[PDB]
Amino acid sequence: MRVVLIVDIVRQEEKLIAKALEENKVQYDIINVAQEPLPFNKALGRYDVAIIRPVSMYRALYSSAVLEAAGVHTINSSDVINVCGDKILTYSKLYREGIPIPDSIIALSAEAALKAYEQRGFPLIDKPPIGSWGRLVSLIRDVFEGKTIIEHRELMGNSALKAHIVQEYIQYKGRDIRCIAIGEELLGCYARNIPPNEWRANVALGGTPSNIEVDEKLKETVVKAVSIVHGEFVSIDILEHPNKGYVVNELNDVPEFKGFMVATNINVAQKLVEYIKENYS
Amino acid sequence: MRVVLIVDIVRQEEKLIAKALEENKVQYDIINVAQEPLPFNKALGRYDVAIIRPVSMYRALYSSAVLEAAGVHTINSSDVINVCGDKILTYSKLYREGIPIPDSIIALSAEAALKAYEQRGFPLIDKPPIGSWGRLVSLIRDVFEGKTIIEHRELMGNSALKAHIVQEYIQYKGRDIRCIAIGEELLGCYARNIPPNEWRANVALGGTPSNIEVDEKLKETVVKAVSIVHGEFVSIDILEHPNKGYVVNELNDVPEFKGFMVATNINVAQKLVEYIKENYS
Amino acid sequence: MRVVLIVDIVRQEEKLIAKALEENKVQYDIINVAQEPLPFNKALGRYDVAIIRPVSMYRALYSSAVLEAAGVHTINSSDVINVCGDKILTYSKLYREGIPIPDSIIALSAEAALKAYEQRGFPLIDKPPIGSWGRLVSLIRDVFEGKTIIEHRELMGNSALKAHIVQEYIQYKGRDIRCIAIGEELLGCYARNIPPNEWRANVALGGTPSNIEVDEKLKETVVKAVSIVHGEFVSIDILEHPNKGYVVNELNDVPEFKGFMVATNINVAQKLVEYIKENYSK
Amino acid sequence: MRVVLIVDIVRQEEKLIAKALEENKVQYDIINVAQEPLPFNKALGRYDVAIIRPVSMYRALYSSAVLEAAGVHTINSSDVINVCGDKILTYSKLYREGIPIPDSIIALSAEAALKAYEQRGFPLIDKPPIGSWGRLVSLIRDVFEGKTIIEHRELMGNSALKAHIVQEYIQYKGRDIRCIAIGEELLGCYARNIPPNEWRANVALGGTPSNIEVDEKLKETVVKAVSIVHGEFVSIDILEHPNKGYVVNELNDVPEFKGFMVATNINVAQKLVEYIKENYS
Amino acid sequence: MVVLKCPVCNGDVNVPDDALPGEIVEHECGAQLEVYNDHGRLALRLAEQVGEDWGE
Amino acid sequence: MVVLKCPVCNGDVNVPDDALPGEIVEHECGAQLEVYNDHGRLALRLAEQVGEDWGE
Ligand SMILES: Nc1ncnc2c1ncn2[C@@H]1O[C@H](COP(=O)(O)OP(=O)(O)O)[C@@H](O)[C@H]1O
Ligand SMILES: Nc1ncnc2c1ncn2[C@@H]1O[C@H](COP(=O)(O)OP(=O)(O)O)[C@@H](O)[C@H]1O
Ligand SMILES: Nc1ncnc2c1ncn2[C@@H]1O[C@H](COP(=O)(O)OP(=O)(O)O)[C@@H](O)[C@H]1O
Ligand SMILES: Nc1ncnc2c1ncn2[C@@H]1O[C@H](COP(=O)(O)OP(=O)(O)O)[C@@H](O)[C@H]1O
Ligand SMILES: N[C@@H](CCC(=O)O)C(=O)O
Ligand SMILES: N[C@@H](CCC(=O)O)C(=O)O
Ligand SMILES: N[C@@H](CCC(=O)O)C(=O)O
Ligand SMILES: N[C@@H](CCC(=O)O)C(=O)O
Ligand SMILES: [Mg+2]
Ligand SMILES: [Mg+2]
Ligand SMILES: [Mg+2]
Ligand SMILES: [Mg+2]
Ligand SMILES: [Zn+2]
Ligand SMILES: [Zn+2]
Ligand SMILES: [Zn+2]
Ligand SMILES: [Zn+2]
Repeated sequence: MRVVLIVDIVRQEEKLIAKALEENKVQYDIINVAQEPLPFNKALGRYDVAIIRPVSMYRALYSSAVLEAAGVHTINSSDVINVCGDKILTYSKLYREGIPIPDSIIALSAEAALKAYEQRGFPLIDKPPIGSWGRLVSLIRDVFEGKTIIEHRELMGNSALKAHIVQEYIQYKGRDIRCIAIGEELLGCYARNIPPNEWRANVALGGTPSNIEVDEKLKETVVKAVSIVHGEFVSIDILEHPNKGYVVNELNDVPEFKGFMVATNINVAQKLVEYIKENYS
Repeated sequence: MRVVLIVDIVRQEEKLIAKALEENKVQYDIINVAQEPLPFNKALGRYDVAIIRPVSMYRALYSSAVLEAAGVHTINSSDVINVCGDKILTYSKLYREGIPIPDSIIALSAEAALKAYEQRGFPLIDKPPIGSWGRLVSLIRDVFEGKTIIEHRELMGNSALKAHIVQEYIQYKGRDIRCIAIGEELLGCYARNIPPNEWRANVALGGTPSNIEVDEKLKETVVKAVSIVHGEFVSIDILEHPNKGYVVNELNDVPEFKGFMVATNINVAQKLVEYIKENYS
Repeated sequence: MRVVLIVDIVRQEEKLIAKALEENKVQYDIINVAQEPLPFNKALGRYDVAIIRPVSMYRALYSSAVLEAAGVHTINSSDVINVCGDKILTYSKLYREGIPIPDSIIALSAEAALKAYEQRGFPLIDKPPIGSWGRLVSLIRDVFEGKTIIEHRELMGNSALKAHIVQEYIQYKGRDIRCIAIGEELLGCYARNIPPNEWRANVALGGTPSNIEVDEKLKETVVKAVSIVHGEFVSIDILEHPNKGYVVNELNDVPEFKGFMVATNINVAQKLVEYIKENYSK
Repeated sequence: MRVVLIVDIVRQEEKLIAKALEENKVQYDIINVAQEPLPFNKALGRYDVAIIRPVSMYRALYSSAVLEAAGVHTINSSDVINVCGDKILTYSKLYREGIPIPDSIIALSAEAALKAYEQRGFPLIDKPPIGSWGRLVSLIRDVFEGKTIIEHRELMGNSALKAHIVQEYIQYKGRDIRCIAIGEELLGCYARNIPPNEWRANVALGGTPSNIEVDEKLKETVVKAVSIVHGEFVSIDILEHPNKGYVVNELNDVPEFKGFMVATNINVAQKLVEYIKENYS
Repeated sequence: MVVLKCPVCNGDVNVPDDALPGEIVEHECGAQLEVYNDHGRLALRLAEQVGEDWGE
Repeated sequence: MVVLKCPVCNGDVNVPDDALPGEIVEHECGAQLEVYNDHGRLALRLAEQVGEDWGE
């Protein structure tokens, strides 16, 4: 079995995956797609499996697509990256299947966004379908703030950022729940606690990890969500809602897992390499 | 049967579809998604079928996704819109199945784009994976032009515009071929002739229509490409290649068809409405 | 005298100026600079005066510069356009000469913006140096709003929009004051009344015009402000501070005047053409 | 005398200026305006002179304006930064005074740009009024190249980048000339030699410095140019035309001088500090 | 008044005699259009979208 | 020299005694980094990307 590890900027996660590959005696190459072009040809077919780890979503998407063209199995697949990378596409699949999500209205213009704020009332959360680390996730408290947010997003250079996801603001436990699944099986979960002067739980924004016990309901919600999107190595963000119970907020197709490792002492890279060895050899 | 027609800017195509709905006694509503927000709930489930016609790719993709969440069958589906809307994703699906495409190299950085130009040599075509009407499709003649193009694209606001599709320049018949398929059946094809002072065939750019006879090889190529992407109402752009024969250049998930109608005198809207009545009542 | 009226989008204001040129028997051409290129040579020196009317501030700035290079007197001049079109440059000149401006701090990064909020406390206004019609003028009332605005500014494509003017919030009357000056003399003033669901007074945003009494302190403020920046045909925005009185908020180099006209009954286009004939006849 | 050195990114030039301030026993502080906000009040008036060194032209412009409002003398002044930072404004000043500049036409839309190409013929240079390091300076040699450049500029996020300076192409020697003036007096000139695969002479793009003889015509051209724009510490870019001789191409308001030092062996930072000491003590 | 064709929806646009080249007109299809002169003809093109530097 | 942690990859970055706050350093992970002062500490954060107004 030959593995290719696809990178652009090598973070700790990529270093740990590389390390796990060598410690487990897996034949592997690294391709840096910030440095090398990828041809549509059969030459990449020399690899059995690709682990898709660029930090840029488009580099992940397109590197996966080119490798799949050559017949390489990619983790994750281009179809999964496309859906998990987009909140609206994710919510659509989850909602159709009866998996709880935050109550959401999609607005696709400035005019529609103002109408959605009027339908929802304040406070509310408005976020774009694309983004990580809490970027542009806004807690809108009144119409003045709403109107300024609409104006700002109208002046952005990616049209996806002009789509507004207008959601109920969930405020219950002061944290969110972050899970990892491999092969559509739950690896584990931990809690990210919202720090002072924040409304967002991301570790990147000062969110602090703690542990939770995973009950059957949480496990079922996470496994159902991962199965619906067919994600092979993904993270899942869950919010606790006072009436709905566990709601799925998003999935990530190139998950970071440093906080997960600190919180759980689970060797994510090792489990991932074991999984690949067990299924693709 | 109840139909919903989803629009933002109503072009001649959308008016002709609305007219055909009216004339074939189909009950239908129009929702303008530049005006109205769309909730994720079960309300939209009152519609049997949605015809997705916004001019904006994002609006088409996200309106489709919200309607699908409600159980509405959308034409086209959100996954078809995602794949056909992106040339890299389209080429990936086509190449894997053995459908001829232009010889292509994907470059995901400025550094990789320059390497790809060096690999391919000049002249070459460099286009991004998103866009319509010939936008940013560049005929690169030498390294000076290549370098300036890389620099311009680095400064754009949509990261997909930083992905370079570096292709062989196909120069053979001075035209390209535009086909329409409905229900994965070929409706027909015509030629778009490249006008003086152009390298691009698009009607939007002065391309002038003419007729061609569809041989069995052209029909098979088009129908096989359409079935690979599962496109229900799509256009297909084909280039004639001196060695490869018919190569698929792209598919379009919200096809314009006024040019097609002038060229063929085929009532595309009528055929679309008949197809929907035939298959969804 | 030969006048050129430089335009990109023709609004009511441009139509009124063209009509006033016609009615006062002034020979003039219109050049649309969204359509025609302008050469750096002596050709445009056929015009004595250029009335610079593009809606795009960069088009106004650059058409004026090219016409000046041909020796055409432009109204406004490129130097005036540069300064009035940039709120930081305007505040610099005004502040230096003792014209009251809102208490302001400039932040040139996300990091600096957060420090500015922290130094000033809430509420505050954060707006960029470029823009008009209230665009991106943001009311910041707590750290959550502050953080999300900072993030939003970071994704703008014009790096000047990433500069933050962080200033005291001055509003207790439900309006601001808009004046117009021609030849550095006051033409008139009116009030733009803030509509429901707005924090901004702009007529473009629903601000409703009404008349005011113009007292001496107001006139003196406007005249001094315009003289500092040297505008020939400019508008001025003034805010009313509960303790400090009149505070100059901005000046504008391509003024609109539909609101001015409903409030004051002043034929602004006629006054402009008269001024041009008075001072530039040949 | 108290000096403030205003910076964002500290390059070798900023380090050499700080070292020269130290070695000449000048009291100075460094303010990093990418980190610290600047108040419009009299606090900054504790400085006698500010040396304006941000890499961002908008940061240089605005930091200069705030310091000036406090009565600090800035090098360069906000008026000089605004003029030299903008090539159209610079050309306007120089042309009015009869300084030779390249034959230029300004186009403020895509429509206007194509008309300017048609008026001028090929080849031509098309560059925006803002930018440094050769960024978006494009060689336009035929209508295909011109059309694709027009499309690319239309997608820029700073509308000043959409203004086109369309100019005669002046190059027959394989270099350009870079000079520096301090106090409106010529410090020196050198040649930037164009490297293989380039059309631009910038040191940032691989341009190699070499020394030249500075004749009276060159000195007088530079001195006159600097005098018109009133720069205190500026660089000047000169092209050599086979019939017309020296033509002023641009002036820069935050000059770099690594290349200048390798060619001339002039201690630019020392010369600057000596000037400041002699004039502002 | 003159009847001009919308470059977006191909429908009929009633442009006033007031109309100067450069004026903006909205059409029912949702398009913002700008009046322009093509030799002896008034015609309509898609209008420019608001830039970050637009206004006074 | 001083050993600082990369804010991107957590690798070790050897920053010269030459370095002043605001200087740029490249790390082997592909990140461009800026040195800054945090109290009595030199530290590293992600450098800014080149702006359309950057240069001379
Ligand atoms: N509807 C909501 N209610 C409450 N908090 C939310 C909501 N949406 C997002 N958040 C908060 O913002 C953080 C980031 O939002 P998320 O949707 O996960 O976007 P990202 O993909 O940028 O992480 C979440 O961890 C959560 O704490
Ligand atoms: N590789 C190529 N070789 C030759 N011509 C091409 C190539 N790619 C695109 N073109 C020309 O450019 C036109 C537009 O390109 P296309 O790839 O269809 O992009 P768009 O989606 O913008 O229409 C095509 O109709 C064809 O005339
Ligand atoms: N510091 C301030 N305090 C109170 N209101 C302000 C302040 N700054 C701006 N505004 C409000 O926002 C409106 C627009 O702001 P202004 O600075 O005039 O920018 P623009 O050039 O966009 O009109 C003003 O008419 C005023 O109502
Ligand atoms: N009109 C021209 N003719 C020939 N070469 C030019 C012209 N304009 C620019 N260049 C080349 O491009 C380089 C960069 O252009 P310049 O106008 O100096 O802009 P920048 O501010 O980006 O350095 C110049 O050093 C020169 O080699
Ligand atoms: N991007 C995630 C990472 C969580 C993790 O490392 O486990 C966050 O900021 O919260
Ligand atoms: N967007 C296509 C439309 C062709 C058609 O109308 O059939 C083109 O410009 O060529
Ligand atoms: N730009 C000004 C115009 C005011 C006027 O029309 O008088 C505003 O929107 O308030
Ligand atoms: N910005 C100039 C610097 C020249 C020098 O270092 O002297 C260039 O890239 O050419
Ligand atoms: Mg998240
Ligand atoms: Mg096409
Ligand atoms: Mg104002
Ligand atoms: Mg230069
Ligand atoms: Zn204004
Ligand atoms: Zn320069
Ligand atoms: Zn229309
Ligand atoms: Zn690193």
